[PDB]
Amino acid sequence: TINYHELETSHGRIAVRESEGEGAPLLMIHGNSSSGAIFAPQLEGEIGKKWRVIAPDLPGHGKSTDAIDPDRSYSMEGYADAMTEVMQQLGIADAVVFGWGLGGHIGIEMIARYPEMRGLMITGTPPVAREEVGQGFKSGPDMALAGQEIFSERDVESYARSTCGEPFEASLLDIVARTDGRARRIMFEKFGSGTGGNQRDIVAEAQLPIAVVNGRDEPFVELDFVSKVKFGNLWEGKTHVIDNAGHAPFREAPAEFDAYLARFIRDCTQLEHHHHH
Ligand SMILES: CCCCCC(=O)N[C@H]1CCOC1=O
Repeated sequence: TINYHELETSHGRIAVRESEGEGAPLLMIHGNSSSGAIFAPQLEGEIGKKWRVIAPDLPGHGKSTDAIDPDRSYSMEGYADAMTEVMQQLGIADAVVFGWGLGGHIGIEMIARYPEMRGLMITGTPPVAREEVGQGFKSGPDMALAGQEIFSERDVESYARSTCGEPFEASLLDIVARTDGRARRIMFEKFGSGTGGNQRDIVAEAQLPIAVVNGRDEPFVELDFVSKVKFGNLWEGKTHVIDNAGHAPFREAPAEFDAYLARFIRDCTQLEHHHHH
């Protein structure tokens, strides 16, 4: 019952999946070398049955084309531009946004570009200034692949297994193998070059509700660091941790993840929130 269609955008042709839900819209943004197909549990499950879930593929990812201009598109801020253009074409100005990994960093960059965003949930994403990368992320061989252009077959498998967690499915290899490797290299370099907004300052100053939900056994993100990040309006007043999940709780522990996501959507769309400045 998923509505699949493609949009011609200034970045290239962007693939979009939409759930059947009549309720408030939720944009879900996938991570590095993934695709919106990863959000099957939300798209096809109870979240997507109630709310209008939109899960696009970033340029260079999934069923989208490679970027027309990699130098423009393949960066946290460039992806944020692309997603903002997608939402404009879909006529949706006030989505709640969920971002996974790279997708969470993209969501942070979207705050300035998508002013009627009703909330942002980030999973697998430490808001960090460029000089804080070592504090926010755990060092390791799979983390090292995040910025590597060319993946071998073994790289594809290792990266898919670590980023997606249990259960591994063969379809994941196809998603990761497709990714335009230039996107990994350029996005990583540009983060290091400080090309976009300072994410630490952005989340500290943002007035919209920001929710933080992670798997307890995160292999990429330093949860203690994340629990100390200053947020302007931290949803439910703390960062949340789900047992028996790692980098991808939305698929590893869907029931528990969906409880948080559903409640966040309810809060962001049913309660008053004020911008005092
Ligand atoms: C340069 C900092 C890391 C960039 C963000 C990133 O690539 N995060 C990956 C890690 C696992 O899944 C992702 O999307």
